[PDB]
Amino acid sequence: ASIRDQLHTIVYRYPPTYVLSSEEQDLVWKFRFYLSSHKKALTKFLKCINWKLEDEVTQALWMLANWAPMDVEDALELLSPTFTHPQVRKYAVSRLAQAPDEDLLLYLLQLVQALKYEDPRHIVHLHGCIFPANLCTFLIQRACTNATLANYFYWYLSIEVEEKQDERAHDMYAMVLKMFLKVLENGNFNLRGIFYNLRKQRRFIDELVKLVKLVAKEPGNRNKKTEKFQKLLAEQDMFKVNFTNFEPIPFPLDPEIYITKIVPMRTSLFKSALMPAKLTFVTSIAHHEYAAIFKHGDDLRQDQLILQMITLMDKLLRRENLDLKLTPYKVLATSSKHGFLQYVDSCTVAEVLAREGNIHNFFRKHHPCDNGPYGISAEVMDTYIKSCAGYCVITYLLGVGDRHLDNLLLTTNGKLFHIDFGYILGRDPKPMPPPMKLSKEMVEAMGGISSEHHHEFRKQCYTAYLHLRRHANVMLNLFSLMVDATVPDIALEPDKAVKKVEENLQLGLTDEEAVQHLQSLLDVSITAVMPALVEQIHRFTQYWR
Amino acid sequence: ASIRDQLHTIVYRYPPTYVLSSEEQDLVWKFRFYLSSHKKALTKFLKCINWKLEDEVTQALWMLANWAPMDVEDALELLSPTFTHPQVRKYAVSRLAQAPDEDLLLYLLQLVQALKYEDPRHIVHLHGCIFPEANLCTFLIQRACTNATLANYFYWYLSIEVEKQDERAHDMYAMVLKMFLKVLENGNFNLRGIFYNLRKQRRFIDELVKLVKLVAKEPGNRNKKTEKFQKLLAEQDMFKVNFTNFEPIPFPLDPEIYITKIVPMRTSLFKSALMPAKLTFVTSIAHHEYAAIFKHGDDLRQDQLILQMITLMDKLLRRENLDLKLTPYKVLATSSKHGFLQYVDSCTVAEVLAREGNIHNFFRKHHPCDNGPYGISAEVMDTYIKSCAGYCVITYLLGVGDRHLDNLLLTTNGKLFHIDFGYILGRDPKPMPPPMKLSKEMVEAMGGISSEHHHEFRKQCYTAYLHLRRHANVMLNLFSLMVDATVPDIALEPDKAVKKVEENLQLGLTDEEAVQHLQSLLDVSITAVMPALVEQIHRFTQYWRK
Ligand SMILES: CC(=O)/N=c1/[nH]c(C)c(-c2ccc(Cl)c(S(=O)(=O)NCCO)c2)s1
Ligand SMILES: CC(=O)/N=c1/[nH]c(C)c(-c2ccc(Cl)c(S(=O)(=O)NCCO)c2)s1
Repeated sequence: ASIRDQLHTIVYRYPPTYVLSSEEQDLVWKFRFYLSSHKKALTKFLKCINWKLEDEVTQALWMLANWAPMDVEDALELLSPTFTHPQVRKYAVSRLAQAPDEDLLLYLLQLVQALKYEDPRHIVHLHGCIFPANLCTFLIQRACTNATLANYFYWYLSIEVEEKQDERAHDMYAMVLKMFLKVLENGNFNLRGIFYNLRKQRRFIDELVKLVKLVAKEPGNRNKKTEKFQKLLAEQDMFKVNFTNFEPIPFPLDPEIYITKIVPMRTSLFKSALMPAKLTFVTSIAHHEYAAIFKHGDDLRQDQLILQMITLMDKLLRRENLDLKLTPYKVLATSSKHGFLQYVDSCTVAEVLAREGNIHNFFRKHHPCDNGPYGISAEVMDTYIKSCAGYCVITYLLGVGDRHLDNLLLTTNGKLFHIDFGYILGRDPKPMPPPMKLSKEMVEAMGGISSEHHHEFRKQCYTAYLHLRRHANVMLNLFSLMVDATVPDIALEPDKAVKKVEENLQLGLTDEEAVQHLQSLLDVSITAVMPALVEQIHRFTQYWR
Repeated sequence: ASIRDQLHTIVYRYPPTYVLSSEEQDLVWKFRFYLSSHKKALTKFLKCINWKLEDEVTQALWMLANWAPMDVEDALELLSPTFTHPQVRKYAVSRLAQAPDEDLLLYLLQLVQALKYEDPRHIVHLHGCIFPEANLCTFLIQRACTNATLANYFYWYLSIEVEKQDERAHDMYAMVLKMFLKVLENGNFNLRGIFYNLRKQRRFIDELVKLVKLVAKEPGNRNKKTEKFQKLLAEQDMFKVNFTNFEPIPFPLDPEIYITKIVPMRTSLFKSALMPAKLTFVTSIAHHEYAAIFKHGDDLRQDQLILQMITLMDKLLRRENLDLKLTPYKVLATSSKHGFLQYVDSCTVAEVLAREGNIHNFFRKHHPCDNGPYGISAEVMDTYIKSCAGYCVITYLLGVGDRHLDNLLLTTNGKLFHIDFGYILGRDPKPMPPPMKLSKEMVEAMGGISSEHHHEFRKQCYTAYLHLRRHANVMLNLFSLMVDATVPDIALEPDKAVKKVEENLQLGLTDEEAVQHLQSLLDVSITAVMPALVEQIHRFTQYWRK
């Protein structure tokens, strides 16, 4: 038949979390031998057979080895806690190895979570071998090959190692890190090198933290505190590291860039309540400054997960040839309670309005074109619309709550981005989120409800939503892996978190239905936002008396 | 060939009238000549060439004469004021000749309008032909005499037109009626029969007009006026025509039915200030009784156009097989300020809501089923949903205004329909009309926005819309012929009227987009109507403030 081919298509090439496939799976089995169309199919096949029969397992194992090779994302699904079997786990690891380093890095965070699911005895044995294949051996081998990987891997392990089930995973992660440092210490010249560099980073942060704690103890309003901060950095050999000069250190935030000194005067502290510094650094090359922020008191693991998410979505959209000019900025955590964040030069939307009446005035000031469209250079408008679309959709998919003018920022080229992703998957302090988050001023920024640009924005949202809908599996698989993740919003209900993103993605609906649905959310949110729209609705209510 | 075809196929199918692509028109020519396969192409083809000079015009007629024959609708487009040329009008009329009588019956209003479009010389020649001293007017006459129902309608449309460039058009209309009547008198027996029938009808109408004038005269309250009315009916010789019995006349509002007499005891009178009367008539056969309304206040030319449009749309939908179970009651205007309306048994919603707290109760009273989706039988519920769907869509395209709960009535059966059309094409006494018209109570009748019936209802509107979009052209041509019509609402911005319906049609949108647009309109209308949805909006507005 031909109908048969299509019912199968819905099943192998639609949803990954679905345990849905039920008996149809048995039907899948028959075609399975004749045609394993694709990799997507392999992931689906694996789900149905395993537990019941040893002989059935033998046939499946042979089937998997023969099978057309799976794509990496599916590999993540395999590393998931759902699949117990060692051979499938090994196969999943083989898939990862084949993948290029940069892609391997993007996932890395999940791979560390994945570590929890890999059997403990592999890890105890490996330890046994080092003191008086399996994935953890794989992560260490790969981590050693590449310095940047070594660096993130080290930072992720260390975040886990500091102070019920916490005990089992902590001992195990601790085991992993000790092994990693010991492999580097022995390794050769390049590995020894990696080890020294980390030693340096660790030392630098500790002193940086010490200085920060002194600043907090010292009393004053922010400015008095900041002046004090400037003074400490300039103070030579109060600290183990001298902040005005040091030996070059690959930035922990970015491993690629060494730093030299810090400039005491260029350091500010932020308006936000928990006060984080901007710092500047010089860099090893040509003296170029870098800045990052550094944050005194918060666990950023949540922020890093969301940013990875935004980075990933952006990568996917870009291959599709959609650039929404999203800015994913680097975060890392250090310890829980400190990290860095990349600094983007921007003005907070609230600052822009306070300081320039409206967004347009501010853009116009930076990029005047007499000729169009708002007396603002066309490209800036374009980037602003695109950033807006990218963010509504991503904020919506990732269920990001708690946005405000302090929260959004702008750039001088136009882009908008978000910040401070403390509320995730629809947690909001408030009782009633709008489903889509657009400030009145942002809508006005587009020249109101009826403008060419507003239409461009909605068109753009639908397209972006549709593309993400298509590339579901990867995000769902990364979330599947973040169940026991120690990200607070996920921690409230582990299970519901994966389900929530799936619900937002709206995979059930047909494409025409999904666009209509999205349109509906945008519309309620925008009507609520505009006052003219609200008075007009009152008028319609009134019309029936 | 390959890529040039798609743009061809788009232009023939997609726009109803286009200024655009004048260079495109000249581009089509080269490949127009050759394809010449399908008729809808022909319509677009004629448009370009005539502004273009004369020697190509004669070539185009050979092209025209040969081209695959048009469907009737495209021809109403050619009778347009837009195309002046005489040979095409022959072609258009030959096209009309082909139409079965029922189709001509539908387009009649528009055809009488098409008379306003020249040539006067055609009328005067025919006048000179029957007086002391095929082609359009002749066609209409010859056609009218062929069939009696056709003749009736033709008479009443002519009749109303005759009762600084308007006077000359009036005068022309007058000649056409007198000719039509003289043809009937000189007629073989059947014509004479039709003629005698028309006379009977008028004599009758005028006696009833007098009677109404006498009932209107009294200062006494409405209840006192009904009583007076009944008495005027019960006494014969009061009028040249006696109302308690007369020789069977074919009902003027519906030609087929014959009426013996009005029944006086059953006569009732309506609430509106200008005070309409409801009359029961006796049919000639089997003592069937037919109810009608006769209205003394205003010309129903507006109301009748709308009902034509509704009937038209219904037919299209049902031809795509969408019984949205509309109820297009018949309307005829006798003259400006008197009319007849098919009465259909109905309870106004406002009435239904006082009589019953809710619409569900009402429906439940008339068709219970314990297993029913609600207390109600499933068929009633489905029909109600459909009727709503049809009516929102139609109201939206038509920019019908003034809807209130007295304006829309409900049948025991469940069909919902709107009755009154004072305000049209977005004219509304009120300043900000909802784009879609739903009573809050109508939505509740669907079981609310989460309820599935509501979802089905919405699905129904979208498809109704999609289909109607497809037969865009027939409506457009009709309205283009109604430009000089004398409906008050067209008259204020007569040129702009057609454009207003065209905006409602959103022809520019692709189908997915169209639906989206309509969805937006539904949404606003419903949210305004529901107090819970406004509350939600209210909390949302609260979010950004602080
Ligand atoms: C002027 C300016 O604020 N430039 C910045 N570019 C970026 C990426 C900033 C940033 C990123 C993350 C965080 Cl967590 C912060 S924060 O100011 O430390 N917390 C804000 C809570 O409302 C600030 S701030
Ligand atoms: C109201 C009722 O019970 N049955 C009816 N069925 C029909 C088609 C009605 C109708 C149609 C057109 C008009 Cl114009 C009217 S009307 O009641 O005469 N005009 C309303 C306010 O002045 C009533 S009324």
